[PDB]
Amino acid sequence: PKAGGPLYLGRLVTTAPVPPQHSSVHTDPVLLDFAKWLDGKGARAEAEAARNAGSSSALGLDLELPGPVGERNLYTLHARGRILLVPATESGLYHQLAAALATGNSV
Amino acid sequence: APAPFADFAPPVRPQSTLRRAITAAYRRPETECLPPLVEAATQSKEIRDAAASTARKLIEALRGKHSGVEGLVQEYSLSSQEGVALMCLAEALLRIPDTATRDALIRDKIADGNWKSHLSRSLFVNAATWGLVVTGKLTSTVNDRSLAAALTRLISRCGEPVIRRGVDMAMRMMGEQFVTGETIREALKRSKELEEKGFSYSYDMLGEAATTAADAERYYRDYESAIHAIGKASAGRGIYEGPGISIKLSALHPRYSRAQAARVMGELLPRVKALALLAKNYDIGLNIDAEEADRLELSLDLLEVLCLDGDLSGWNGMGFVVQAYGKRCPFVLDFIIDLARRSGRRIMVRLVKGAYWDAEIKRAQLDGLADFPVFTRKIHTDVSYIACAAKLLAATDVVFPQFATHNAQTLAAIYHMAGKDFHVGKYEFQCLHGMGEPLYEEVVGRGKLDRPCRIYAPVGTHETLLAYLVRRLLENGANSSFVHRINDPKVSIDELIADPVEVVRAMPVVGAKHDRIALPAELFGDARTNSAGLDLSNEETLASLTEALRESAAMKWTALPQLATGPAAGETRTVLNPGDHRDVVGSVTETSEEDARRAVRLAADAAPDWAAVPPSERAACLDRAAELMQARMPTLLGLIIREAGKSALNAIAEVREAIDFLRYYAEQTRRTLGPGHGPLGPIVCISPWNFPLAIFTGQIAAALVAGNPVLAKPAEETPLIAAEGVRILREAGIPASALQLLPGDGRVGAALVAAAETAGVMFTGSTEVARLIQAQLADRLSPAGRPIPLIAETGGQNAMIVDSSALAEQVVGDVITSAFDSAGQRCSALRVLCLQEDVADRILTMLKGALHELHIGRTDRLSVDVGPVITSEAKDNIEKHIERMRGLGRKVEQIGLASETGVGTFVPPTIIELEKLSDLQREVFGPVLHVIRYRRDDLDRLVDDVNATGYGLTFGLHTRLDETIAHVTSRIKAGNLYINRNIIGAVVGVQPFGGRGLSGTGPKAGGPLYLGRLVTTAPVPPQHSSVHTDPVLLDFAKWLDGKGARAEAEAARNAGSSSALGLDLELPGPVGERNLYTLHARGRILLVPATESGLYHQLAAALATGNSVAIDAASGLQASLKNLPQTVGLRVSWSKDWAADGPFAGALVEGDAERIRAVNKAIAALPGPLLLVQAASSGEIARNPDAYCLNWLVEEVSASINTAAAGGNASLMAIG
Amino acid sequence: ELMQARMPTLLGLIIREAGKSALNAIAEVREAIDFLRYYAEQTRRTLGPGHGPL
Ligand SMILES: Cc1cc2nc3c(=O)[nH]c(=O)nc-3n(C[C@H](O)[C@H](O)[C@H](O)COP(=O)(O)OP(=O)(O)OC[C@H]3O[C@@H](n4cnc5c(N)ncnc54)[C@H](O)[C@@H]3O)c2cc1C
Ligand SMILES: NC(=O)c1ccc[n+]([C@@H]2O[C@H](COP(=O)([O-])OP(=O)(O)OC[C@H]3O[C@@H](n4cnc5c(N)ncnc54)[C@H](O)[C@@H]3O)[C@@H](O)[C@H]2O)c1
Ligand SMILES: OCc1ccc2occc2c1
Ligand SMILES: [Mg+2]
Repeated sequence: PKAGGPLYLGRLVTTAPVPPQHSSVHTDPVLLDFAKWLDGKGARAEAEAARNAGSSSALGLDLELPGPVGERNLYTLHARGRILLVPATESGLYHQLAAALATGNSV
Repeated sequence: APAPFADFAPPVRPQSTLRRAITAAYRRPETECLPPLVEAATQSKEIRDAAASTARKLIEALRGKHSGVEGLVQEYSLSSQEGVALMCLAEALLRIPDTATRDALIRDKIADGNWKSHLSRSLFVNAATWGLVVTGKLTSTVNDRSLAAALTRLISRCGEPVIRRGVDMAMRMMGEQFVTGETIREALKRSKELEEKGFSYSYDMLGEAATTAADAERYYRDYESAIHAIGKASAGRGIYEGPGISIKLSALHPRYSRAQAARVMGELLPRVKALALLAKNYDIGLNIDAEEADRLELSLDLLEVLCLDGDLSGWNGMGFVVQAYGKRCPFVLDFIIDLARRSGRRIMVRLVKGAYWDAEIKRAQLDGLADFPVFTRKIHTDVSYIACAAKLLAATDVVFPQFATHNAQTLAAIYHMAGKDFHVGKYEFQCLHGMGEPLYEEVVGRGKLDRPCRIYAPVGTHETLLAYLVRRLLENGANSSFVHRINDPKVSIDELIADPVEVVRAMPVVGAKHDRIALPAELFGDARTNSAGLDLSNEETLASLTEALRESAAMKWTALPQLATGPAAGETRTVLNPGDHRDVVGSVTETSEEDARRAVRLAADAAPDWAAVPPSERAACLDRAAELMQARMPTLLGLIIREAGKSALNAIAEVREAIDFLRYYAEQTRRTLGPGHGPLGPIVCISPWNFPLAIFTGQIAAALVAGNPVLAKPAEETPLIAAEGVRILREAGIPASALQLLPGDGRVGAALVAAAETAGVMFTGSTEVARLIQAQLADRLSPAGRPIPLIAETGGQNAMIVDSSALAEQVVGDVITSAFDSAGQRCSALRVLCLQEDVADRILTMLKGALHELHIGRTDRLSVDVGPVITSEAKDNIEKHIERMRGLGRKVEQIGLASETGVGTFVPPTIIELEKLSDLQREVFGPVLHVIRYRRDDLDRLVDDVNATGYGLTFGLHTRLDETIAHVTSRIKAGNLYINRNIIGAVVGVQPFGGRGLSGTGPKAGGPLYLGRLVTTAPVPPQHSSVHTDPVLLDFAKWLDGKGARAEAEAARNAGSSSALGLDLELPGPVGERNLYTLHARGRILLVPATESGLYHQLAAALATGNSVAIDAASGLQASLKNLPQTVGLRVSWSKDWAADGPFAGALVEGDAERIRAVNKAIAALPGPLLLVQAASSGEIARNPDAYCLNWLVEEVSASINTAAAGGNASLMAIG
Repeated sequence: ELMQARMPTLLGLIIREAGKSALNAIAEVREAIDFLRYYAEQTRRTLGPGHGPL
């Protein structure tokens, strides 16, 4: 994560905290479609994990940070891009997909 | 048969001189109200100095002793969101009744994270209220994801100790501060301490705004039980020393309104009398709280009867609030003082400033009224208060003044105005529990000012108190409020003790309106004049309207084929009132198909002369027509009421909409139309019966002002108001050759559509009829060899989604209005209510109770809520649907209809409980609400189900949760969205109206793209641009360059820039609402290319506007799109069977005239939505960069958000 | 606080050791100060017993 930013300290502990201001009201639509698909096949635990990931993801965060006058300093969270998924089990793959899709990524 | 309007709105009683003086001041200009108040409020210099010294002393004592939430936030270093989230968690934990169980959950489960796992209902449902508590700022909706993050963060950081502190704080605030007690017994026990110091109490059981008979009965029994408890505790102390009760009339009847005055006097009055009789027996005060401005005068009729009722004689405990923020206040006081003299009852008069200020501003703006019924500068209310106190203090022998205020300046002014002679019973002050005690502990008692204060003491559970806590917090928490300013270190005591009377006296214009609050007529500023409505709570208006309505029923209304050459002969028949077929409204002469064809030829011959009238002069005709319709509104109302089954309220809205269309299209013309925007030619305007003046006028006005002569074919059911609209337009200067009225049925419409000179068709009506028109036009090409433009605005299957965070009373009101207003005969009407499972039973019970309070009947009575359906055929069609549903086992709730409905065609408002949204097939255009339930996790599937009907007109969402708003509004596909409000009555230029799919081709009526469809070269609409470039368009442009298609790549880049996809505007409108207008992709566009270059141009146009495409595989052009970037490939499909690969949202066609005609026929044959087709030849694509117009490749979406839904207006908290 | 108070001395070292101009040495020390205070504040906003160190 970026130095001098709110995600940094969470990389230095074994369980990351929720950083200040770190949330988003947006839900990835592909995540939503994935959760419905999991629902349909009866993967109830995974569908719940998918919905939870969709909500806790901060993808789409778009903040203005306090700073000097005459400048607008913006901070935004986007998808990483394409995530390599190395699953072992079907449930693990569904959980990995949920995490990656909820954050806007392809896999 | 009863004479039309003979019983329209008779007053409860003849209006006395004193009552008439009240009504005359209702919306009196602010500059006229203030001078007499300044005069009445003037005091000597000695008194003003003494009052200032007293106020300073009170304020110094207040500031010298001035924290619970603030101390918690400080101790745990909480952010604002953490503080709010903590209080929401505490609120939820306090819903666990058993203390040991709650503490176990805290210690073992909550404190160790995973609070979400243990706590159907968002924890944050009331976060807007807690936000006000924590931050002092109101936010209408809740950022539940921010709060969830904050709660996780604070619990993980601080653990059980912070949860414990939050729970204890919330318990204290909700049990002891926001209320005196949870029950009347607890409240009475806690009142002893301050009663021993010289305070008294008035208890508020928090009932308000009954939605159902059962609600009203519950509030009644709560008041009755409280009176017993209060009277037992009073134990003979009497009405001044002892406690009393306060009631709200709105709690005691579900239809407490002027429109239902007869039910109010017959049903509500006896309930108040029974409570008053009990208060009399215990000799306690019973105060009638004051509510919205439109209930003031009605409440006076109850006060009059009660004070004159001999059964209540001997008791002086009847009390009544008057709101000094209201322009009628001094005249109301004159009436009350006189009533006290006549009755011999020493009426207890509570003078307040007023609690509904923001809402009164919004309401007056929405209703287009002349002025506000309240002041708009806070200092005006203060002067009004002091002036009214002077009037009350001169009448203490006949009334008991009660000065309710937390403002130490107001208090001091009155304390000195009242003078040194005091006895208990002369007057008192009042304050709110848990707010006013610090001030009044400097007042009550011989060691202070030795004046008594009555504490208004809310009593109720957490659920009850939270319902309207936002309104109560704004009373003392807005930037202009004394209690906010006392706590502001930047506000000096000198500022707080400023004398409002002398400040107002010295202003350059005494009583000027607030500069930042628009009068309703000025909502749109310089763009245009807002239409004006009528106040159906104003007795003067009701009396004048009664006469105008009766006069309108004595008119010999006719509709004739008004050809350019003059009225034509034809088959003549009467037009009957749908609510009573014995009431003949007028006569219509219908147009022969021969004369319809002749009218088109005359329009074609007249086209150059009308096109040559400059746009500004055409617009001036529309503006003159709007003035004429405004002046004629009362007469137009009467015709609409009788011809179309509309209530007076709905007819007012109908005429306002017509006026607004005229003025909006006039202004849009003045902004856009020039010599190069040539008219299409004769336009056939076919309109529906259900908005028989507004949509009729809108289509015609738009076509005319764009320079097209018009053939106006109104619905066969409602020709009279259409003929009057044409008469008005002709009087306004539209030449007879430019506007021909052709009454008759669908045959006249079809004959007009098929006429060779018809250059465009504007259709509003059913989807099925639009499909027939689409098929008719598919045969046709213009002389230039291009499709005849069709605007086809069609039906809806409109849903509202309600989650567990919505306020049931608000939902039910918006549902009852959206589903059953106009007997559901609005295209926007709510058809499918979707209730989250956890709240569905409660809301459904309330909805059914509200349904049964509707009055169905002939609409020439103000008390009628729901009129008839337009015809027996419509009635039969609706009833067949109801019986089909009933036959499938679905639960059906229906109002019982009165026998008087038998003379017309009525369908009772009906609620049908469905299992799945697929139980519905097509739009049922009647008063039939369907209800489905959904589990929260299935919300996204539900939105899919709503979209799956293929309709896309209006859509409503009731939620407080930002995550749900963002989710639902991003996934729903409808043209008009409404958040936390009803889904009907879209306003021109504010909610540009129209949908997608089976609901419309667009462009939206009342929006900025409309006129551009009615000319051959569309202008650039005002504000129509976007800085955003579609990224797939950009990828396609680079691909084209890589392929060597250099000119096409440049055209693609130009399309990317020219596209207005991503336009996102807020439109001016009333306060307390945000009205947004955005341009999105249409969806999947069918491309029918002929050449590779044509395909590249079509793809560029479609991609630049955000769309995907299905390309006709029969074009043989597959090899032209080899090696597309993946981003473009995702948007591209090839279609061999167009009907299999839809629905499409538009089409682009390349070819010669006969290829275009053939393709247009094949497109018209596709199932489902009418497609907006644009065609061009290969040569046109080469010559004209705008061969395909990007205006028609985007979809307009209007969203109207009620930002007052949380209970107040945050922006207006800064307006004082 | 110590880096702020000793900034003039730190500047001299940074100027001579790392080839920085005075303005860029000021920026260097300021950035160190800001990291210290920012991570301190972010810690006060977030870290609790369950966020164990690596
Ligand atoms: C015991 C008690 C009982 C009450 N009962 C009722 C009741 O039955 N019905 C009712 O409607 N109110 C009632 N009120 C009043 C209302 O709830 C507020 O408490 C009151 O209006 C606040 O006035 P103030 O002197 O306390 O505060 P101040 O801050 O001096 O005044 C605030 C008031 O100024 C007015 N105001 C604010 N901005 C503007 C503006 N831009 N233009 C014009 N006026 C403005 C509003 O009325 C606002 O509430 C009652 C108040 C008390 C104390
Ligand atoms: N999208 C909107 O803005 C909007 C607005 C109001 C009403 N509507 C829809 O209008 C419908 C109700 O109005 P209505 O009952 O008058 O609709 P309708 O389709 O019955 O009739 C509309 C008009 O088309 C005419 N007509 C009928 N058959 C025709 C034909 N074969 N060729 C040419 N014209 C023909 C009628 O005479 C009438 O003037 C509802 O479906 C409602 O949802 C849509
Ligand atoms: O908050 C005090 C209060 C008391 C009675 C009321 O009646 C209507 C609004 C209102 C406010
Ligand atoms: Mg019809």
